[PDB]
Amino acid sequence: VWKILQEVMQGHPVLLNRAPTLHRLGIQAFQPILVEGRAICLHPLVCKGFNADFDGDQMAVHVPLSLEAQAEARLLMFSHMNLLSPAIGDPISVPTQDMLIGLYILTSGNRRGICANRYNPWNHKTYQNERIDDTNYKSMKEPFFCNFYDAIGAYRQKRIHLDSPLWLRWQLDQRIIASKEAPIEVHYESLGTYHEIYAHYLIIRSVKKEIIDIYIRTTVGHISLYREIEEAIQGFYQACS
Amino acid sequence: GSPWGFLIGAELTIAQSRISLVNKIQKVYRSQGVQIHNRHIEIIVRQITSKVLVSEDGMSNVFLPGELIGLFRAERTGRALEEAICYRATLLGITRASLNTQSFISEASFQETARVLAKAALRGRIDWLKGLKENVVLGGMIPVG
Amino acid sequence: KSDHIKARQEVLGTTIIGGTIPNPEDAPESFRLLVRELRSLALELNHFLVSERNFQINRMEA
Amino acid sequence: RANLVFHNKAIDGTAMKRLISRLIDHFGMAYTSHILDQLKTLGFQQ
Amino acid sequence: VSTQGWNSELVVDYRINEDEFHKICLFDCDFFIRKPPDPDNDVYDFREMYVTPPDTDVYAIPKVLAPMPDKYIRCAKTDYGWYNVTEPPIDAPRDPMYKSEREVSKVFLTKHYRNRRLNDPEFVLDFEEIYVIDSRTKSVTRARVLVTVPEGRNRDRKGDLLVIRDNGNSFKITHASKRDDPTTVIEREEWTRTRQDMERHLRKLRDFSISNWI
Amino acid sequence: RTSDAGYLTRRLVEVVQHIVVRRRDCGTIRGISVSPQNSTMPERILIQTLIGRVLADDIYMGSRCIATRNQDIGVGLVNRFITLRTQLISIRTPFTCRSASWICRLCYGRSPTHGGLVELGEAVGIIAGQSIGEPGTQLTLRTFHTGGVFTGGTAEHVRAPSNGKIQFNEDLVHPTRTRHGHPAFLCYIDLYVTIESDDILHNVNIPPKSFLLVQNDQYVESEQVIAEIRAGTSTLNFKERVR
Amino acid sequence: RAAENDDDDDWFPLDLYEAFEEMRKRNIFDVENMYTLADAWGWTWE
Amino acid sequence: KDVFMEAKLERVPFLEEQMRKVNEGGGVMAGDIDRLMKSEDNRFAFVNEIAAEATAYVNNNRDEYGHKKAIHHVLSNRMNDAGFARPEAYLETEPFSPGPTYLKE
Amino acid sequence: MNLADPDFYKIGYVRSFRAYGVEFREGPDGFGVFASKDIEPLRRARMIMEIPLELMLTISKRLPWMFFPDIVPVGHPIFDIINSTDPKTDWDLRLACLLLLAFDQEDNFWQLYGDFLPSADECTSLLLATEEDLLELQDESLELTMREQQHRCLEFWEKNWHSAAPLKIKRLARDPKIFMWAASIAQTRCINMEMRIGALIQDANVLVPYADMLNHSFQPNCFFHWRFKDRMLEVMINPGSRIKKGEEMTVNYLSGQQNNIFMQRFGFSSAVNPWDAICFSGDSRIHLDTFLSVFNITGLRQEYYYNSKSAKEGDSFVDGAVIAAARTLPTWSDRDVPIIPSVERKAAKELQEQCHEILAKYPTTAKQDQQILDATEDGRRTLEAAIKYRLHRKLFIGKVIDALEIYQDRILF
Repeated sequence: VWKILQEVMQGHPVLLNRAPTLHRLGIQAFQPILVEGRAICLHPLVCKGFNADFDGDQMAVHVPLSLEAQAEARLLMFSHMNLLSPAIGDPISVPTQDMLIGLYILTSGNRRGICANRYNPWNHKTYQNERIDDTNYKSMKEPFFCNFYDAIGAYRQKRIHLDSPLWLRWQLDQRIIASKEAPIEVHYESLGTYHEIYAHYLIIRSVKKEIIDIYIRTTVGHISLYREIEEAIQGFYQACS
Repeated sequence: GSPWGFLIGAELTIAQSRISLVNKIQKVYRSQGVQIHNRHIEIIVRQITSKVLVSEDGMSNVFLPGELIGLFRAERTGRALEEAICYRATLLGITRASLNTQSFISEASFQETARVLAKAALRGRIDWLKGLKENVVLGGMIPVG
Repeated sequence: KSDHIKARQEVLGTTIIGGTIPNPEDAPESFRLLVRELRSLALELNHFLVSERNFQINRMEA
Repeated sequence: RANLVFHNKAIDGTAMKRLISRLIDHFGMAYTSHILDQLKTLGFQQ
Repeated sequence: VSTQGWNSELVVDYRINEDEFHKICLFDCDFFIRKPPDPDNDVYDFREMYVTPPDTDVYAIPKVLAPMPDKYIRCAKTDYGWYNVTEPPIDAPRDPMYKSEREVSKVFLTKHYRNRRLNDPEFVLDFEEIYVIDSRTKSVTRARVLVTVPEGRNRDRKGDLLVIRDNGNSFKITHASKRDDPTTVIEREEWTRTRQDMERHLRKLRDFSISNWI
Repeated sequence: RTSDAGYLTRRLVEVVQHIVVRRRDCGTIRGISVSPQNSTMPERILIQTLIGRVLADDIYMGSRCIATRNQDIGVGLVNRFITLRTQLISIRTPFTCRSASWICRLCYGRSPTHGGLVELGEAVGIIAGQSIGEPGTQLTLRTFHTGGVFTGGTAEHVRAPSNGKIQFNEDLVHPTRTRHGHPAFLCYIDLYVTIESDDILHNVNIPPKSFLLVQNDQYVESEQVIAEIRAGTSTLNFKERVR
Repeated sequence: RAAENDDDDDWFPLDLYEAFEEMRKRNIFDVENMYTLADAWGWTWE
Repeated sequence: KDVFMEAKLERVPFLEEQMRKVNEGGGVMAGDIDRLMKSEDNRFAFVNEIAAEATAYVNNNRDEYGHKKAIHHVLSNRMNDAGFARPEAYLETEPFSPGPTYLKE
Repeated sequence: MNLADPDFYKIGYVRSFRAYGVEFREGPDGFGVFASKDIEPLRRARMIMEIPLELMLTISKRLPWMFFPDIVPVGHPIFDIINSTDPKTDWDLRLACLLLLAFDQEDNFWQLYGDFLPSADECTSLLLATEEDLLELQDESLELTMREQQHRCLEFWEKNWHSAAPLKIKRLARDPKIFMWAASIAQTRCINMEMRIGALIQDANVLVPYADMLNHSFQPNCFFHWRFKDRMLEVMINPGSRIKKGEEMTVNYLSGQQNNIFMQRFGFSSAVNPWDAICFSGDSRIHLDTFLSVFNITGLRQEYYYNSKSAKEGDSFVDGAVIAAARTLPTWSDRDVPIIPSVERKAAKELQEQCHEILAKYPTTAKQDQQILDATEDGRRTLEAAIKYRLHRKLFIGKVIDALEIYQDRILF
């Protein structure tokens, strides 16, 4: 029996309706699947569309029988072409409390100033100082990962934490929102090197060619979010041919 | 003159009422951090101010005085006829503007059912089934979407 | 899925077996009851279907 | 490689709403529905 | 139209061919310096200069705030830009999600060491003489570079790292061995700028006078 | 407060239920014209009024025309208006349609749900009633987090920058009695009360019609009110009478 | 009986101001729509 | 001449797992419906045309539908005439199932 | 038939251009669009060549001028040039100005796409020809029109590039032979369409990269469509039309108007020209329902068909010339239900023989004859093209005579 009631329901939409209907998005069509238990599982993003919490609430189901009615339900009341509210045209399905906290913690950055160093970095010392540059060379600095996936891989090994800063090479145009700004310190060797250090990125130009040395100071959280969005787009595009 | 003059006056009064009402409605929502586009306000406001009331001493033969014909209804015929049209204005409320509807079925299912049905039956009113509530009442298909 | 006396049976029939569900013609029994107790007060309520191609009145029976 | 902006700040509540609106206008309501599913999973994980 | 001053941008009613000049693109101006013939575009005869609003035919000599060379000097062209990344509105699908344009605001010109060649195996920049082309207020100024190297006047020019600083004002020359790391410079200003904010925030407490610890 | 909101939704929909987009351009030339350079509307209420609307008459810049008739106003087009200082923009609103029983696609504008011209046969009367009825309960939901404490008006106070010694000229101020019953000093001009905070000389800016509550050579603590800024009263709009 | 905020915002005077353009570009005195009332058919004929 | 030819064209790897979750979530149908509706002026007319075509499909070959969901059939037919393989009726299989029913989360 | 360079597909592909079953070639001609694989008959249409709006120029067709991919900046002193241009007469001038502007503004797409466009040595348009090359043409009305059209652009070159010429306006056309290249490109590759951008339906003259490469054939199999929502121009394969594995896919340039004096003006020359013929007069009249009956040509002038299911391959002598000269000739019909009088003295023979006398083997001027065809000399890309036009007009007249005498021979089976 269940093989039949797993076979006639695939492709037959059902209208879910919240009993205290308030707005237009209180009734929505969905593609049901058979779950084990006695409760209806609902997507969290559409919950604010239903204004539904989970302290105990009831949802009524309806089945469209007519072929025209099924076409209406599938092609007009699905929560992928009703993503905007009709009030002013603002998103109705946005990451709410828990997802919002996750994304905020992901994109929170490192510790900027005195919260990352106990003593001032002016501190003329630790130069490995002598008359020549032939001394101990540790220079822990920050990792110099090739690209995103190298950074994620190095994060998986627990080599670095989520908010530990790192340098990432950039092979694109300028994306990070900057402003009038100012380069803090641009070093210039006697030979053309154009060592520029901005607030959050470093540019090594020259006097001949190949201005490709763009390096970004970042953390693995921002890389993870950008990779998530980018691969979601490039996967939806190729999945849908 | 009289034909030009009150066409001008009624049009001015309706315009000023609309401008005042839109801002008065929107201020309450903007003072509480509520964002709604002006389309939804204006759609209701137009129905609030769209009908004139034929004032007294405007008998003629087409518009009996006391009638509540529409704004276009009056301003198109005033440009053609020459009697004492003599309407003034109505800023009908959200309740009264729905009782003076083109379909008696919709009004009868809103308020004052007995009075609406009695008046419609005595007059012999005809509903042409152009709205959405009347077609739902009869079980027929609504003419939307 | 409501008042129709003759249409619930036919959807049951065309849903046990399979066919294209036909749109109904007569009004649900709610409208019939409505016209019934508006008749008890000495009032009429008549439907009409004036044709767009012949102007012939097609008054429904209720 | 898409046409996106590399965020380097805190994406608070009002920034998420702005980002969804811009992704909707640039890609549509069919691409955004998949983004929201992915962001929901990534947000719940972290 | 010599290399005189002082603070007057005298206008010129004569159009001058720019195929023999130097096209120096800036934000709010466009300075012009004559280009004597040379195999690799490496001479700057200053003498006559003309500054115009961006892409405009109306010419005018700039403001000179320091003496300029009267000979042929082989120098290098630099820039000082920000790369504004403002995000424009989206009207139609596939509209760009970000913008980008350089905002060059200072064009330093560093003389070669005794005007050597570009490919000869003696290439050294002469960091003593550097000329600044501003954009906010059209004017050319000579830099005031400083040398902390103990060798002083007699030294090896094959590597003397030059440090520029806030808004193209400070200028120092240091031995190339003691070059600061990229992270140290960033961490330096972050530490200094956030220690003032913490002290400013804590100043309003009643116990600020009797305190310690930063 | 949820029953009254529900009742208002019933009446809002009742007025507009027959309003359906039945046709394209109805052939009207009267268009409501707005003036953005009056500097009256802030650039958040002005912007939300022009987006979606369709133009009624061409917009020029002398010789150059930047927006014609039957051209809806987008996002980037509004920025092209305030920046270029255009004084007259005429738009087609529901007020300008040639009918009261229905509406036009162009006399309505962009649909707020799918970013395009409103499609034929849309129950815009139903949408208008719901979208101005739902919010009605934020006038409740927004109150469904508090009780006894609400949002209203306040007053302005000036606190000491730090520990020190208030110094100023006591001659330019005129004795008074505060509404709390304390002696104070009205100042009708801009004073410069200085505080000798050991190494610092914090200058405090006192605008006129202020209520200096401190005397000369008086020691003050870090954060402590030393002067009211303007006026007083129960920090609200208009007067009542209570026993 | 009402808090007269008044706050005159977008009102207009009680005079004959703005004759040709009634309220911005709202209603120009036509004098071409309605001579035909007496010209297309008979009103000026008598 | 413009040096961005391949920096904007490098293939994003690791996409194989972000190709499947689209296919059981109904993402392919959702992203195909909008592309079919990308040229239609009035969506209601498009929906009515789809419904009428599905009704004709049910009438002509009755004894096949009940599983195939003829609306999915007509959608696949319309999407299959311009490339876009889109298997028949968007039918889903169970390649690895020595059992009758999945748990479905 | 070699494919184009890889850079051709890219640069535009990076800007959201998708081509599914085509591959542009590189061999010396108009680049050309030839397909791959087989499509088989379909129902409605197969979409191809997804071209966005951002890669266009699309000047409006009526006042005021608007450019939806905004090229002209605010206050730029080139909108005054366009706004001073005479409307409804020369749409190829302001379009040429837009094309010239989209060569020196920024890294615009047309700055890179210019290389693939034909150069001055290339191209066939007569606006780039010379005096004696225009004289090498068996036509005087066309000669007069093209001599005037080579002017009216010299005139609209000294009115806006005369020794004042702000450097923005200058450096775009330093001499009046690259402006001729832009004008010829605008004439050849402009298409007038309807563009629904938002709530605005407008008619506009537009330039479409990757779509002008679609060659011409009077028997077409491609539609031009404008997707209203996402603002994209698309080519569409005709319903119920089989497509081979590399054959030509063509979209017609002009239909319902021809005469080979305006098509030739817009590039190359006519080959079959199914809508052109020479006025005969000189005789009384020929029959109507026999010219289309011997070849089984379908009537209804606006739509003429051959009905390939005619006979056991009766002939291989149908062309555009036959379908054109089957409706531009005396063609008496009378009551349309006559006895079909087989009076060869009047209804046949001498009358068309009179046409044979009217077309007395090029009797007008006969400046040259059979010797001209295949002179075997290719040069300048505009010479040998006027010669080609002469060849094709002579071929059309000869094949019309041949078809007429075949018809007059076969009236009895």
